Amino acid sequence: RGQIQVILGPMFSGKSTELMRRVRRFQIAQYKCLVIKYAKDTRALPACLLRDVAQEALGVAVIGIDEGQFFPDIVEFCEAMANAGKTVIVAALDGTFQRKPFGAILNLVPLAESVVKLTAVCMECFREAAYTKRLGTEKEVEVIGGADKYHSVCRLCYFK
Amino acid sequence: RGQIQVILGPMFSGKSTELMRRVRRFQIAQYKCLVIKYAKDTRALPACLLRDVAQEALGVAVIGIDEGQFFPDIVEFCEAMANAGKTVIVAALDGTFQRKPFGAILNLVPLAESVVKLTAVCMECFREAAYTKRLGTEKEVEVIGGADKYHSVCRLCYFK
Amino acid sequence: RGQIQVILGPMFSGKSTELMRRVRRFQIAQYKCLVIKYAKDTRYSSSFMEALPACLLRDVAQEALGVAVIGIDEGQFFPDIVEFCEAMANAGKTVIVAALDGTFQRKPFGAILNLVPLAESVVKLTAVCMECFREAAYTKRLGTEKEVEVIGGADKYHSVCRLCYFK
Amino acid sequence: RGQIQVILGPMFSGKSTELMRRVRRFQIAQYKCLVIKYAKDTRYSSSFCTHDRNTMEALPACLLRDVAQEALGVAVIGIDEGQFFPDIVEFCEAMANAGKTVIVAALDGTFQRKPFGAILNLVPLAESVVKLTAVCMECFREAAYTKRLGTEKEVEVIGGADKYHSVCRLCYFK
Ligand SMILES: Cc1cn([C@H]2C[C@H](O)[C@@H](COP(=O)(O)OP(=O)(O)OP(=O)(O)O)O2)c(=O)[nH]c1=O
Ligand SMILES: Cc1cn([C@H]2C[C@H](O)[C@@H](COP(=O)(O)OP(=O)(O)OP(=O)(O)O)O2)c(=O)[nH]c1=O
Ligand SMILES: Cc1cn([C@H]2C[C@H](O)[C@@H](COP(=O)(O)OP(=O)(O)OP(=O)(O)O)O2)c(=O)[nH]c1=O
Ligand SMILES: Cc1cn([C@H]2C[C@H](O)[C@@H](COP(=O)(O)OP(=O)(O)OP(=O)(O)O)O2)c(=O)[nH]c1=O
Ligand SMILES: [Zn+2]
Ligand SMILES: [Zn+2]
Ligand SMILES: [Zn+2]
Ligand SMILES: [Zn+2]
Repeated sequence: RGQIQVILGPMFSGKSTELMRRVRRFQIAQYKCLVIKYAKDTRALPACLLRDVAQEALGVAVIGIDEGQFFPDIVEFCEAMANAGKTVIVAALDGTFQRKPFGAILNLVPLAESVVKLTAVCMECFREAAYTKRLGTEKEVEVIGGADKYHSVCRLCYFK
Repeated sequence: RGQIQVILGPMFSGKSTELMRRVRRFQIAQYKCLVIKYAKDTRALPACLLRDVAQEALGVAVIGIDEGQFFPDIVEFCEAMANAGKTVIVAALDGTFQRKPFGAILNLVPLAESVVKLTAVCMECFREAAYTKRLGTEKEVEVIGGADKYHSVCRLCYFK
Repeated sequence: RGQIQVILGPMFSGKSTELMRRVRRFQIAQYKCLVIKYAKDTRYSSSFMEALPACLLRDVAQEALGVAVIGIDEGQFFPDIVEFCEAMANAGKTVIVAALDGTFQRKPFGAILNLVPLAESVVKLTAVCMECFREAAYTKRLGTEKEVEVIGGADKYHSVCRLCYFK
Repeated sequence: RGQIQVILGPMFSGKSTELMRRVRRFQIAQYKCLVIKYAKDTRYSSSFCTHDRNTMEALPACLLRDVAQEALGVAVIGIDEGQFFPDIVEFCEAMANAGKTVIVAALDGTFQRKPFGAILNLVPLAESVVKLTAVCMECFREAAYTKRLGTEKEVEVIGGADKYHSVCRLCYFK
């Protein structure tokens, strides 16, 4: 009945597109669905904490979460909802700009029925990209931005 | 450099969404992209024959083809473009409503670097679905339409 | 339920290994399994639950009827691949097929691709290109034989990418 | 050039078979290969097969550093049971950054469905990550987890289907 699926990848790999592909497959079969997005990324409920939308999620069969890395309560929420019989689909970055685990996201992997890591195209050499390189000098993890602030990159380009 | 990727599956499995996900990964990395759709499905560039858009395709790096099953020249076109260095990504039904090969699309498989078959949700029992059942009694292969005319189904529901 | 899974790819892509991985997953969970291999392929690397050589899948239908999971190696060489898989899946067996999608000419190998529309699961594995070492999707024949069926391994064939193929 | 590939899954999902499928693809194309196994897992079902012994280096270890010299001499390195190597991250990154293809089979989770050792730190480092499924040994649906049958509390308890079942979420929780 209930499950957690995780869609990992670097930026620009289409994780949110894959999330919506999966959600729509259920939606066309008449399942009730909810998608949650992280509220501070303004580049289908916005939220900063998943507990903020837990009431609405009780009333659906399928929950999609975009930018899962930003929710500090990702684990508790996904596990509770999957154990209550919901299908929970999470798109998230696996790694920060430092190729370190992004928040609590990887704690989901041992809890998950399905895990995939998508690839992007390296913006610097056009081979396949598994990582995200920050272009500026900000040292904090959370810096909202797109291709003006980040490049998807392969290993060689990450370290160039 | 050139290649053919094929995205197979029944109706309602999100083939065209996956096509666009893959194409957009190249587009954001500044490749020139062209997408082609079958002109008679009205429910990028429309076409009934790929030869008609061959010129525009010569001028891009990445060509996506939606509803590839409907193009009678799909094999010749994809092979020529890939052999000219283009990445050709094709979304198509693998089977008709009779679970027979749809057009010439399966002749791409031995030519292709990548082949995947997506699944839909069975609209009748909600297990995974690999096939498309026609709801009405029309016998002709090409009948354009959505969930009002077809259901994604599993094997058991396909056979009643 | 009743399913067909198809594992495609060129030579040297580990199709037979993937087939056995999938079968063993069921076997360890106490399912009765049978693996069928093409009897004319007597290569050592393509040896060795019930495990049975056949030239026609019908020839071991009696054994196949009494199991839950049937793996078939080198699907492309069985004249009855389509009919057998479909009948077995409709009888409730899980049928897992490893096969070449393409001949040395990159044309469909027998009737194998007619399984695709009947199948719940289809993947195409990759090999390593034996000529440039990028990923390979095709098999190139090394000698001048013109007939489709020539049994052999890396002695007679290479896995290749598109550029090396035409090379 | 170099890369890390990770094959996750519960027990009985065929992770070491997938590892060997991947490594053999390179071996048959004449790459020099080494496969490393965790020395303390002495089960018959986990031992190197004879054909692999004859075509690649196959080495037991309890620390990856202990086979670093051998690993430096090859192009492709496969690691079975990567969760048990405390230096998994350092080794895999060093080797991939020196041009090697590193392929790791590992459990993602312990019997408690918590991260197994340091293994998930590879995920952000890896070019490729898959999670395989097993068959639930209790209800026969797809299984993503491993349940311990006994009452042992320690994470590391070597054993097979006699001590562990692959299970789905429902069977995991009883
Ligand atoms: C790599 C990285 C990204 N970010 C930010 C940048 C973006 O605002 C955001 C990207 O999150 P994503 O999860 O990549 O957003 P998305 O769901 O749109 O992904 P996709 O394009 O694949 O569909 O996270 C950080 O704050 N810190 C980082 O270290
Ligand atoms: C099965 C079948 C479909 N069709 C038609 C119906 C549709 O108009 C068309 C299917 O287009 P698709 O793009 O395959 O349908 P879809 O939009 O549901 O696909 P997806 O979600 O996977 O992207 O093919 C036939 O004409 N004959 C048939 O045998
Ligand atoms: C390509 C090709 C192969 N063959 C033969 C050669 C082999 O005997 C047989 C292929 O069997 P496979 O099982 O495809 O060969 P393999 O063992 O290398 O594959 P894998 O690593 O994926 O398990 O087909 C032909 O007869 N004609 C052809 O055109
Ligand atoms: C789940 C779990 C396993 N182990 C042990 C048991 C085994 O000795 C080892 C796991 O071996 P694996 O190779 O993960 O198990 P397997 O041989 O069933 O795997 P596969 O079919 O995927 O190839 O780890 C623990 O110590 N703690 C745990 O919590
Ligand atoms: Zn690069
Ligand atoms: Zn159904
Ligand atoms: Zn090549
Ligand atoms: Zn179960």
